[PDB]
Amino acid sequence: VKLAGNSSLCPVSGWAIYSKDNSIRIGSKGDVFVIREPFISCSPLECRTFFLTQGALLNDKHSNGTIKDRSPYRTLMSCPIGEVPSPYNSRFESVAWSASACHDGINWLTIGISGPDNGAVAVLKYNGIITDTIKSWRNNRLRTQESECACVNGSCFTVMTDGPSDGQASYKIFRIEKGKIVKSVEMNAPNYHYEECSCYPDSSEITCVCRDNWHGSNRPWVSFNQNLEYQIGYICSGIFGDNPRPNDKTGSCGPVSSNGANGVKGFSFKYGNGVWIGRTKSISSRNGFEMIWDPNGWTGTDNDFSIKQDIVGINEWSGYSGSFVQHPELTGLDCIRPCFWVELIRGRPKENTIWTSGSSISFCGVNSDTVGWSWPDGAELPFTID
Amino acid sequence: VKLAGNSSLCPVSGWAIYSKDNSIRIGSKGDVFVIREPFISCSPLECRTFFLTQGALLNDKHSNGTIKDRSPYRTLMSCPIGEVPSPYNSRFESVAWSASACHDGINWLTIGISGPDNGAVAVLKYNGIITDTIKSWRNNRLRTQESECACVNGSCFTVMTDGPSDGQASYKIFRIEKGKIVKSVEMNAPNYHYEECSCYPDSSEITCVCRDNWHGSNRPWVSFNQNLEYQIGYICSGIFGDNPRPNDKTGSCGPVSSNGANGVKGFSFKYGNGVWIGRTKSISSRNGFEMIWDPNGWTGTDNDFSIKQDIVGINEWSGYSGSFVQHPELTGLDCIRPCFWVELIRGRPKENTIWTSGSSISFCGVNSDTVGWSWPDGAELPFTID
Amino acid sequence: VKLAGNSSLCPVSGWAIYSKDNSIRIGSKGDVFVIREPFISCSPLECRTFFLTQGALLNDKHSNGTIKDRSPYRTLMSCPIGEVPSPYNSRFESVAWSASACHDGINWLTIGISGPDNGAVAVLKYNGIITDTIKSWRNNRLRTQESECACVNGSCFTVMTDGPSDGQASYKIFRIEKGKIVKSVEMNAPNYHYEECSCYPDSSEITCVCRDNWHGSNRPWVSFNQNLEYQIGYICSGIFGDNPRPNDKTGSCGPVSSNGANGVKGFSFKYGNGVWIGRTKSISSRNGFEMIWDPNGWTGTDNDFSIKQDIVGINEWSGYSGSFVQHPELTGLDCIRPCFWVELIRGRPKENTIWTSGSSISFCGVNSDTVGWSWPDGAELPFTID
Amino acid sequence: VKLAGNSSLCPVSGWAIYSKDNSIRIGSKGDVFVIREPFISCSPLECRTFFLTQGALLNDKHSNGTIKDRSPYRTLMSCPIGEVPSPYNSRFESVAWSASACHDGINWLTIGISGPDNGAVAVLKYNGIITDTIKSWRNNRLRTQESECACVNGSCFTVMTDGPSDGQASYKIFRIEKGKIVKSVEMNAPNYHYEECSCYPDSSEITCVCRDNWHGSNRPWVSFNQNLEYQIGYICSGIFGDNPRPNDKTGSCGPVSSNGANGVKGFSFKYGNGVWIGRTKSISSRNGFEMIWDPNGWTGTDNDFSIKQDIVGINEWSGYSGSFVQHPELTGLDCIRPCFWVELIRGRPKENTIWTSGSSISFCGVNSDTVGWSWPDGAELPFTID
Ligand SMILES: CC(=O)N[C@H]1[C@H]([C@H](O)[C@H](O)CO)OC(C(=O)O)=C[C@@H]1NC(=N)N
Ligand SMILES: CC(=O)N[C@H]1[C@H]([C@H](O)[C@H](O)CO)OC(C(=O)O)=C[C@@H]1NC(=N)N
Ligand SMILES: CC(=O)N[C@H]1[C@H]([C@H](O)[C@H](O)CO)OC(C(=O)O)=C[C@@H]1NC(=N)N
Ligand SMILES: CC(=O)N[C@H]1[C@H]([C@H](O)[C@H](O)CO)OC(C(=O)O)=C[C@@H]1NC(=N)N
Ligand SMILES: *[C@@H]1O[C@H](CO)[C@@H](O)[C@H](O)[C@H]1NC(C)=O
Ligand SMILES: *[C@@H]1O[C@H](CO)[C@@H](O)[C@H](O)[C@H]1NC(C)=O
Ligand SMILES: *[C@@H]1O[C@H](CO)[C@@H](O)[C@H](O)[C@H]1NC(C)=O
Ligand SMILES: *[C@@H]1O[C@H](CO)[C@@H](O)[C@H](O)[C@H]1NC(C)=O
Ligand SMILES: *[C@@H]1O[C@H](CO)[C@@H](O)[C@H](O)[C@H]1NC(C)=O
Ligand SMILES: *[C@@H]1O[C@H](CO)[C@@H](O)[C@H](O)[C@H]1NC(C)=O
Ligand SMILES: *[C@@H]1O[C@H](CO)[C@@H](O)[C@H](O)[C@H]1NC(C)=O
Ligand SMILES: *[C@@H]1O[C@H](CO)[C@@H](O)[C@H](O)[C@H]1NC(C)=O
Ligand SMILES: *[C@H]1O[C@H](CO)[C@@H](O)[C@H](O)[C@H]1NC(C)=O
Ligand SMILES: *[C@H]1O[C@H](CO)[C@@H](O)[C@H](O)[C@H]1NC(C)=O
Ligand SMILES: *[C@H]1O[C@H](CO)[C@@H](O)[C@H](O)[C@H]1NC(C)=O
Ligand SMILES: *[C@H]1O[C@H](CO)[C@@H](O)[C@H](O)[C@H]1NC(C)=O
Ligand SMILES: [Ca+2]
Ligand SMILES: [Ca+2]
Ligand SMILES: [Ca+2]
Ligand SMILES: [Ca+2]
Repeated sequence: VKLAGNSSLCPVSGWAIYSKDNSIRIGSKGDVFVIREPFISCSPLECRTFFLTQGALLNDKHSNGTIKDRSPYRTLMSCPIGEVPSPYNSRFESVAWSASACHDGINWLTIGISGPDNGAVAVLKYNGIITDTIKSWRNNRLRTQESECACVNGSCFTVMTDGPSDGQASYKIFRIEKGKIVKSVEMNAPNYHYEECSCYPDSSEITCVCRDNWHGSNRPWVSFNQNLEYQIGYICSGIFGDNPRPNDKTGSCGPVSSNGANGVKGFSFKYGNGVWIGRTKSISSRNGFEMIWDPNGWTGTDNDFSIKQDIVGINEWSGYSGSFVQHPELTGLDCIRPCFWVELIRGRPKENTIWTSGSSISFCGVNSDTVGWSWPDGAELPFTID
Repeated sequence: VKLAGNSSLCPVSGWAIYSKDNSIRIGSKGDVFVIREPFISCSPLECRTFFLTQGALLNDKHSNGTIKDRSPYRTLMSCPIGEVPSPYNSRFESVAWSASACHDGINWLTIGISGPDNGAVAVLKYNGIITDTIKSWRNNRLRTQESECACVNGSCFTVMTDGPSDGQASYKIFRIEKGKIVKSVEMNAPNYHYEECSCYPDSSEITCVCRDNWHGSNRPWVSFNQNLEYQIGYICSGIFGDNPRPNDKTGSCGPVSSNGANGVKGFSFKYGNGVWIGRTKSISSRNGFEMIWDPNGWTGTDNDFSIKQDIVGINEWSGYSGSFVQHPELTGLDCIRPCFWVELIRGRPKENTIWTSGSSISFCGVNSDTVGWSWPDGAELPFTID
Repeated sequence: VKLAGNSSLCPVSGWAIYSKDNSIRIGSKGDVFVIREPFISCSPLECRTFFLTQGALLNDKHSNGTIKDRSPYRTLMSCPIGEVPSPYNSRFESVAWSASACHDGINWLTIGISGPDNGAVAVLKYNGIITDTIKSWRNNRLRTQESECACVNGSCFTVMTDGPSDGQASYKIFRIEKGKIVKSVEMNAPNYHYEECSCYPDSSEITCVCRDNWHGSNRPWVSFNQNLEYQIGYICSGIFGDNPRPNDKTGSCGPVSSNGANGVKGFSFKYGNGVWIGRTKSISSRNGFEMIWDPNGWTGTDNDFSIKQDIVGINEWSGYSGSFVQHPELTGLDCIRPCFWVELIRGRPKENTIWTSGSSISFCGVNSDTVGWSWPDGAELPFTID
Repeated sequence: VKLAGNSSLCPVSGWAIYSKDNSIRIGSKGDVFVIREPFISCSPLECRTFFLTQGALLNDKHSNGTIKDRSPYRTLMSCPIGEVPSPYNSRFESVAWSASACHDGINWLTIGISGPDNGAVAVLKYNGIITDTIKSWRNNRLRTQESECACVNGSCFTVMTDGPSDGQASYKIFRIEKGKIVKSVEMNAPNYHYEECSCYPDSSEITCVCRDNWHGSNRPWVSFNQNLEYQIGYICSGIFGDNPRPNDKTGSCGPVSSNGANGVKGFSFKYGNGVWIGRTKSISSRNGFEMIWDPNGWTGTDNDFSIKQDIVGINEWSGYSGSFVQHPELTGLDCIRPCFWVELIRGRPKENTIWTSGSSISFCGVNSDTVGWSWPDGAELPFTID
């Protein structure tokens, strides 16, 4: 049966640890894929870990130069949550160097972008069967969420970006039914920059928190209903969400130009005028991670918060993060549960190796007692292959 | 429920990438079978990758001399599409150095040919249970499709060849029900040569595009109905389909003797008087791959085409190719979807190794935007074992 | 359907061997997790082996320093009984350095304790979904059974400990329904010490046999009904159950202070005034294992027994042991079958390696002919990595 | 539904190849169990390969001294037919150095014998749950079929042996229902020797062809009905079935004392007064294998045959062989199909290695065209570990 998506988000006071795979530690001897850009998505029965492979195993010579973002060898694959991405336990999804996946209640939807940087094609699959296609319309690295898409009342929604990563680009919202695109709208967003959106369903509508790689150290957001009537803006909080970023001063409801160039994929959960910000602890590199509750952060511009929860220590490597949700028809709850994952990147450019990969931790939002701690990657680099 | 097979082929303007396994790259460290002659076939539930193993793993000493075509150690096995052929994730099918497989809607049919070159026996299995047998009738390397068989209204059809590979041989069409041969007809084809046919269902009838190893650089074809009433001929197009071949001149509706000796397994889709030819880019070796749409290529002899789509680059290794189809009762579409796979051969005779193996890419025919690119094997030879 | 848990324990005269995984022997070359604290639990369909990983494989550098009890890399995972804990065949359960699991008849309940030693959090999952949480209330290493919990008429029960391991601590019994804590009671037990309880259902009530790490070489027990009305005491037998321990003299119904400090996790089955004691053969280290039937051992203090069955030889390594049960709705029997497992620890501190791990054997209680023997670990240390 | 077992054996003129695993060749690099005594058994859904592990992998140090027959580390495990016995794809069955397994139509029955040579215990499991037990009654290596048991109308039947292997021993037939022994009869067989019986169902009755290790180069047989009313005798054929054996002279209906000491496990199918003998090609060692049809071999004593089919070449290693059957409710046929497997032993005592193991081939009896050939093991010894 289709996921309704009409209920609100569950009240959350803390984040309980859900999964840890230990990919790089196990990959030291085991047959584990060299991956990056992992994300979690749930069906009514199970939650799966999606990831973009480099078509190579850890501690093997083919992992050479895997800092490279896009190649013909990259494939989207999935394994059960908390397990290592192995050739022996992973399910093939698509050929992709950029990806998105979600379950509507009946079947899996996957989106796999492959091809040249000037003509990339998104291949849409519903239950493993190709159902539609989208070509790059700006001929400049067609790219998508790198996290799960959002589904409401039988439709699934995604955001795609085409154009430069250091200037004004083109941003489109898609409405997809049974793997077929039924509607799409280009966003009227001058001076905005949307990339790698973390989108979640809330009260029959979708909220995406994205990455401004152009000139924003705070995060851009986009909200829309099923007809794709959207709103745009930035998170106003003085507690900035991207990386790199400045120190916490007064925030802006437009793009914070200071330390605005570059970025990292992230997420945030809106609760009225308040926001749950997940961010790196460091302001200059991808190190550490923390959940922060700013009761006025979504619309207000000050740098105040009432809750901080440690996830990864200041001196430990982190990386990508993203939102996922668990629906009522999975949990039995009457609200939509917010969860998140964190990618822990190891290797290049920061470490003296020939390779780049990442493992994953995940947390779910509860309304009971929790604790801050550091759950780092734990691998001892360099490897035999280095 | 049985596959009907009464509908036409879906209109196709381009080919979207469906799967890539990265077998040789992963096999560098992982436990991956040394294979050749892979093919894809689909049930109403899933698509599987079939392959002929050499009974040995990559980067192991037992892969020595695996350029050899036929041995007692070769077995037909299958794994899910896009996954690596591993001993830990593959299903055993038959003991075979030549194979064919297809799903009638209810159960899998596999055909496995093993035995001596002068008395080979095809073992037919329906749902894993031996249901029939065929002995070599010319005592000269009984061989079959190396791709999937075609099924229409509860029957499945195959083509087998017995005799020389550089002269006139014997060619038989088989009709199989629930694993048992109910009818067979020898083809009256003097001056023709049929080997390794790629067969597909279309409007309650079967079209096979095969390999003329004798004296044909263009491809032979055979069409038949359920009663095995057949027609024979060659693809008339001036864009020649086999490898090795000449340059593109005026074609013939008989065998093109020029560069006619030897060959490679291939496929083609008939659309009225038009043909979708898949072929190597090189004319002298198994390198590159491209899809070409000749609107008049099936019956006309000129060398004109209106669409060319790149699949594998001119300098990159390719190999075998074959057709597969997805039926309406799998896709939900009202037509039969044409797809294809490409084997990418690495090692002997062209490379300085002790072994020979191949990985696989696959594409499905869509009527929306697509792109040409190169999706090569990607392995760095020689291996530690060499 | 829910497990009733109203029937008695089956009469047992001997213990038949149920499973042996050979983890360390296979882990010498294979990809097997470095584990400790394994336990078995059964659903109405299957029995599974639960275990706490160190997030590393055997014979790999990441197994360095795995004598360490608690880390952020430890995860609770399960595989089918008798199989090796491998990344390729194991199911992820929780992030935990202390664990408990049980099936109520409908779904799995897992309890995973992770976090700092002064703020640890137990994460409760029902069918893989977080359903509740418990924080450390003494801020001193919140710890649980390391064996399966007990379930009766739709509820599941566990025991947790918080405080010192060489003095008076705090002990709580929990009643859990569908993953949610519905009732909890702190035990009024001055001069008692409860740790790592082996709990089993018997006649709609629960009996736990635990570990007194403080000052007891005999084992403490706690019995309770569904409303958590409990009784406390020690096993009176002169045949002492813990390790280290003294020689067999007259026992006490209170804690036997002699050789009382430290300990090991164990189990015992009450049959009226009689007890089935499972214990190490050695009195100073974790070596050997034996089942002993003392017809008066539960309430009487003498050192007499009528049955002794050998399990592991005196010179062979053992370790943890625990109870598990098989219910009527699994076996078809009209009573609850008692079974047990034994962890066989190899490596540090007793062996010259960089690592510590354990394999597992298991036995079930039958009322027919059996035999004593030694089923040791069988691995030849040190390993290549040492 | 229960297997009826009332129908006759299918008429067989030849043997088509069913499976080949290539265990030792793949085990050279892959993680494959060191095994011996493999056998095949089928349920109404699938056929499985059962095998006795040594609790160690090939090309690992723990495979040292695996020529040893009985240890505490040996376990009975099963994997799907034609697949390699791997820790990642195998199901655990029992702890055993002697085994038997069969499916009654509803659930699997396994028999696992472990323990000391003077007190061994057979542990009976039905659907993975211990249901009964048998102790050694002669205190001299209690041993069983090493092949599948036979099932008729809801009961399953086995043969066990206790006593010396070079003199008169004790032989018992068991009738088992739902894992419980309901009847057993000791065979009145003075001057006979029964070991490692291959038993099959035929017309509501069971025929076992066994091994005379004492003084018989021809094979002993035992037939019985469901009430265990038995007949005993030897295969009269002048074509002797065991190994070692003499040359083919006139046979005896009693034990052929000439070259009678020692032996190997085998099988034979009775068809009236005729017999399908499977045997090694060599008369002094375990080399080669062949199927021979003697139309008068069961009751007549001459050395004539009308069909010989090659299976393994004279210079290639063989080993154990055994019968298996496929029932009507699996095949859809109205008769019981006879099949067989062959173990191909490699290593000690005949080869310069530290280990001993075996791979497996299997054939099923068809009434259509077949071929003789050699399907050897194919591994190149010694291994890196030697
Ligand atoms: C499609 C693509 O190449 N996306 C890039 C991403 C991107 O370049 C930035 O957002 C700027 O546009 O950068 C990063 C990154 O780690 O910052 C990795 C992503 N790699 C992959 N998704 N494979
Ligand atoms: C049955 C058999 O040996 N088929 C051969 C095939 C064949 O020799 C040619 O078509 C000429 O007859 O050649 C090739 C080839 O790569 O050209 C591989 C096939 N190998 C395997 N299918 N194993
Ligand atoms: C939670 C925790 O650290 N438990 C410890 C346990 C414990 O220290 C003693 O019972 C004393 O309190 O000791 C041992 C032990 O081998 O004795 C291992 C356990 N390790 C793990 N369960 N990981
Ligand atoms: C139970 C047992 O040890 N059975 C032995 C078997 C036996 O010794 C002979 O039949 C003589 O009694 O010999 C052989 C053999 O290869 O000849 C292997 C078997 N090994 C195993 N089944 N593990
Ligand atoms: C969710 O959908 C159901 C079924 O349509 C309906 O009962 C309910 O109103 C929706 N939830 C909310 C919170 O409106
Ligand atoms: C990686 O690639 C670089 C250059 O492409 C080369 O110099 C180096 O040797 C490679 N390293 C390995 C381990 O293959
Ligand atoms: C396919 O078979 C169905 C059922 O027999 C029938 O409705 C239809 O006519 C067939 N399709 C075509 C295109 O004729
Ligand atoms: C492969 O075989 C050839 C001859 O058969 C031999 O000379 C060579 O050493 C072998 N190579 C390996 C790696 O086993
Ligand atoms: C077990 O529960 C069933 C169903 O409620 C009941 O028949 C029975 O009384 C209980 N068993 C015992 C031993 O009381
Ligand atoms: C283990 O760690 C110690 C110190 O932490 C170090 O000296 C040693 O080299 C390590 N051993 C291995 C095999 O990594
Ligand atoms: C097999 O059993 C069925 C059902 O009892 C019966 O029809 C038949 O007589 C039996 N088969 C034979 C060959 O007697
Ligand atoms: C095997 O064992 C023997 C003696 O038990 C020993 O001499 C030899 O070194 C061992 N070999 C290996 C490879 O472990
Ligand atoms: C979509 O589903 C049903 C039927 O189309 C409709 O009643 C429901 O309100 C719609 N979902 C929404 C509005 O989210
Ligand atoms: C075969 O199936 C049915 C019943 O035999 C028949 O009606 C149908 O037309 C046949 N299939 C064809 C002609 O493709
Ligand atoms: C709990 O289950 C049912 C319904 O609540 C009740 O009848 C039964 O007696 C209770 N279980 C017990 C007392 O163990
Ligand atoms: C056993 O099964 C049924 C019911 O007990 C009986 O009718 C049948 O004849 C028996 N099976 C035999 C005789 O093989
Ligand atoms: Ca930015
Ligand atoms: Ca040719
Ligand atoms: Ca103690
Ligand atoms: Ca003999």
